[PDB]
Amino acid sequence: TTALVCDNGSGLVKAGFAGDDAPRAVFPSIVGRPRHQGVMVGMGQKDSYVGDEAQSKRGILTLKYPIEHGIITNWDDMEKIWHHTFYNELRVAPEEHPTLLTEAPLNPKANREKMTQIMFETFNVPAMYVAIQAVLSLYASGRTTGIVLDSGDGVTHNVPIYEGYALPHAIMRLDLAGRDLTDYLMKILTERGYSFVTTAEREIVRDIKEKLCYVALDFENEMATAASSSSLEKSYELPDGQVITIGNERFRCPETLFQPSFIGMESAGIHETTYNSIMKCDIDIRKDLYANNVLSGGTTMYPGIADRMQKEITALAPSTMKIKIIAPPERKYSVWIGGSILASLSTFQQMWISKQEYDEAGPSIVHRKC
Amino acid sequence: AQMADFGAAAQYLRKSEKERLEAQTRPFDIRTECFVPDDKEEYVKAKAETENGKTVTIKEDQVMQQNPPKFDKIEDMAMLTFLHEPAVLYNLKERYAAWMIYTYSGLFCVTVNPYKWLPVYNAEVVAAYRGKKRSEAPPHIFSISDNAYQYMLTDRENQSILITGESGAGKTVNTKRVIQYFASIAAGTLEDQIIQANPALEAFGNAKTVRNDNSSRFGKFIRIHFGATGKLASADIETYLLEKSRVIFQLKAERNYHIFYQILSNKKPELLDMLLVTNNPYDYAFVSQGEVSVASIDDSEELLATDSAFDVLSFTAEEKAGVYKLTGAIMHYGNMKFKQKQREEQAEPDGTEDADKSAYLMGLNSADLLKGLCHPQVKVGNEYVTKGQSVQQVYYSIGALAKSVYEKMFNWMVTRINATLETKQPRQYFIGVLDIAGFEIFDFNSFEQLCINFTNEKLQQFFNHHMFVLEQEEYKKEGIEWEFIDFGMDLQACIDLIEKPMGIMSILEEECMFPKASDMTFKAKLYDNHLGKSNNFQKPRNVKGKQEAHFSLVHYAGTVDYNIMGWLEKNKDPLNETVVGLYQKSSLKLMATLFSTKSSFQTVSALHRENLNKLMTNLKTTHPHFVRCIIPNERKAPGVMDNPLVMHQLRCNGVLEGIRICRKGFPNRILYGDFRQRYRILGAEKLLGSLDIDHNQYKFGHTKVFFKAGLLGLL
Ligand SMILES: Nc1ncnc2c1ncn2[C@@H]1O[C@H](COP(=O)(O)OP(=O)(O)O)[C@@H](O)[C@H]1O
Repeated sequence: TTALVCDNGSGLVKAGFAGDDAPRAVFPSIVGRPRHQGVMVGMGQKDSYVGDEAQSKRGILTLKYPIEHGIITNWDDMEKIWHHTFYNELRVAPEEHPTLLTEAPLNPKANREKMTQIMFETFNVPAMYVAIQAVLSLYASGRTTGIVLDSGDGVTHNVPIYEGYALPHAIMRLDLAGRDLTDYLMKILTERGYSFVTTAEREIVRDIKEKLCYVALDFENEMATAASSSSLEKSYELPDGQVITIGNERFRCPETLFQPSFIGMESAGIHETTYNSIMKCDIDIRKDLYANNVLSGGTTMYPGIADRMQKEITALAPSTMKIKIIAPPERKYSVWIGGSILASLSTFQQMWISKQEYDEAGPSIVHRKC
Repeated sequence: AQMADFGAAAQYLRKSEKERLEAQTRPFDIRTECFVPDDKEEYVKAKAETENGKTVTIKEDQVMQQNPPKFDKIEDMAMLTFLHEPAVLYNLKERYAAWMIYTYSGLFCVTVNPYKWLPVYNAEVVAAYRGKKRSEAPPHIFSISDNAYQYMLTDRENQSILITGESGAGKTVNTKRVIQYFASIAAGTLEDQIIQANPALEAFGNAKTVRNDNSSRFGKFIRIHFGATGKLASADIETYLLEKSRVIFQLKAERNYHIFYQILSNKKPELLDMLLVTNNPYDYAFVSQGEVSVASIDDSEELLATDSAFDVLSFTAEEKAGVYKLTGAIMHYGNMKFKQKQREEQAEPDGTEDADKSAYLMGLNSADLLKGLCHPQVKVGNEYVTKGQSVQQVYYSIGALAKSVYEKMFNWMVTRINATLETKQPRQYFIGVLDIAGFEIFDFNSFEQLCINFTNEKLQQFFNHHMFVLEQEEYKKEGIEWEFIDFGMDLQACIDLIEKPMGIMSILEEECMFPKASDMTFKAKLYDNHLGKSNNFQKPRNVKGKQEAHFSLVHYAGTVDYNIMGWLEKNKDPLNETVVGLYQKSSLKLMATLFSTKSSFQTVSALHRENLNKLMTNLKTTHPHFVRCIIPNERKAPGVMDNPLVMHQLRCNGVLEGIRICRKGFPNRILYGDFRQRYRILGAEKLLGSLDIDHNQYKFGHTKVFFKAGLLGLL
């Protein structure tokens, strides 16, 4: 019997079978409901659309995300998304498949406990497990020593690992990710005449961000070059014609990652949190943590983020250490790839939380033991 | 009388009543005639004080008694009273001296290569086995064949003839003669047809092993089908698990499949001018890892034979250049070179010459091939995404691609042979002749030896369970109320740690997946999971002066010492689906044929286990008959056999395993008349109710008395 890997994420649900090379079902984690009246009798109105079916009827729906910052805040919506994933996208029966869920570190225990209870009660899975996204990213990167910068859509975090031992006192978690960059782009576009207020228009802004934004190597002289010429201007076409052109917003949007004081945050950039997480570890392993900076997640996909990260950390770290930024072209699915690798291992089939153990212990087993 | 109708074969099947009756009456003492071990003959006859030309004194619980002269030349060794290894060895040797090359051992039909022409097949005079059961006619392979035929027509079951495959010669003639007997009884001929297609399967599936010069590295299952009522129909061959990891890597003192050196022998300049290949085998990394030439076979005449066998088949001019070009492309794969990108970890090609030649042969685009090897695509959801590949991963992909191309071409060749041998009306049943490589105990064992020994463990468990069933039926028929644990599974199922999902192969696959794994981590995991917990897994007794082994398994044919150095590199088989998509659209028609048919986890061990399950499932739906050919000596001298060689073969064949099995029940089974007559010297219950011997060493039922091994040796 095969196992299911269901890397949740706050902006994209990636599911599939343990052993495959890639997730089979990738769809936006969204639950939309019709706002408007409805007058055509006999249309066959549905209560609410999930996944990318709510992305195609985006005009008349109000889109909601049941995962805000890595924490599930609407549990019936999460149940709807899980049911969709299991039956309409994967087309399986969860009673016959162990499921490997995934999660970010340093978030409430009630999250894992409710995950376990929901699974074992309303899906009757034979077994389950809740891993950490960073360890799976390391599995997928093909190494056992490195500090992974996993930045998704709800949370950015660093987890330094050496020879297979996690250093939990150095795990740093930061609460700006793709969604906050989308909001900052939506707010920074109004200074050019374009106004996006609806959640559908938020998805449009997300696509603009994914298609045109990039990270500037040196921000100030790049800003000056943008101000001098118009060679950084590019045109995008909204889905009604009505093209728009953006200039320096292209690199002002992702710069929020390295200068989080743009959106009124007090924290440090991602480069400085990476360097601090390295400098929180023992002095004998940071030489190898420096040369294995593994990037993963969607928000780490901006063109030129590896060069800028390397330049920053090299300006921070001493002048002898070899700073290497590992940026695979498929780093958007590293968490899922590593999860399938982990769920395929023979030595792991002893780590599942079997339904019998749940019946014996209660929902509090998921973190007390596993 | 009942034997004089075999003509000139009578002297080679059964000795006359005169010579037998005068050989069953030799004066031999009970307690002063035994066997003692040795070093060069490994076992000798002796009279503790013992003498056979030299004197030796050994412990008084290591001498085994010779069988009495009443069991001197018995043709069914399950009927001896003292079942031990020297007894069986010397019974074989004694029957081979006074020329009688065939002997039964319980269920097997042991054959000895005579190296001397004997009229034991000569005319229909010796083909007069038509109906004579196993219990009546002399011990011939014709008895096995004719009983398979009779069973096929009486029970309407498919049958199988599992024959020895590890032996050098004597096996091919045995298969030829079984097929010939089947053609003769139920009579461009089928035998000549199956022999015509042989040089191609040789050139593509035969490799020079260290303990051979022409070794079949696959399992050939020749099935000859029979009509509704028993008329011979067409025959198709079905090939099973192929050692495809040989196309890449060869141990020292070995070669890969012959076709490479045959083509490369520069006997036909047209090929070496069309393949864009030179004539020096040391130029290509896939063919020259071991040795490039042997003096036991010339390559030019084998190449002519292969080309003429291709011409005999329906092969057209393009479907031969296709095969030759594919082999040349597999040759050019091995010497492609990739380098780490400057300051990065991505692989990029340095030198496109071999890429140019391989892409021009396979009918592809060189730039597209390179881009697909370096930057494979993957389907994530509904979109596509590129992927990163280090130099090691690119080399793994090239190796896996070469192996897949070679095995698909081999299967296509087998399909075309099956096609040119296919002509008849619908047919019901068949007789399969399974030929597969046997157990292997070398001085240096590796992954391939582990795979072959796993296959043979499966086959021997099959035979042991079959004998369990037959013994159960023969005990129930005679009403002998005696039940015992299953012979087959409850004895060898413990040595199948290899397959159970925590054993050797499962751990090997897990180590293939895990990051930064090596040989030392694999050894550590093996020891952590198996050392001390299972009694079959053991740490070897490494002696200073022999090859270094890492673990030892207790097989059915002894204990084998394996060396795990390099298993992770050989067990990986990651297929690149982008290059497969390039293959499916190649300009060369044969490549498109091969790859006409909502991946990075492929391993050699998993595919081997799947093919083994398939083969065992095919076999289990049949009724098996076993044949065991034996090489008596290495210098081809007829009549005399070397005892260490024959004993090694007799351990690996499974004969001594079956003897150990039969030595646990009641092997000595005698009728009531013969025992009431010969041992009347003072019905049978009363006569046996007077001796002091015992009570449980015998069992009575329905005109048959049973004896444990060693009670008819006291009498
Ligand atoms: N090419 C790209 N350039 C910049 N950002 C991208 C790109 N592709 C995706 N993203 C961002 O990545 C986010 C999705 O990342 P993902 O790893 O799926 O996070 P999660 O797992 O939490 O859903 C989206 O919000 C999107 O804005």
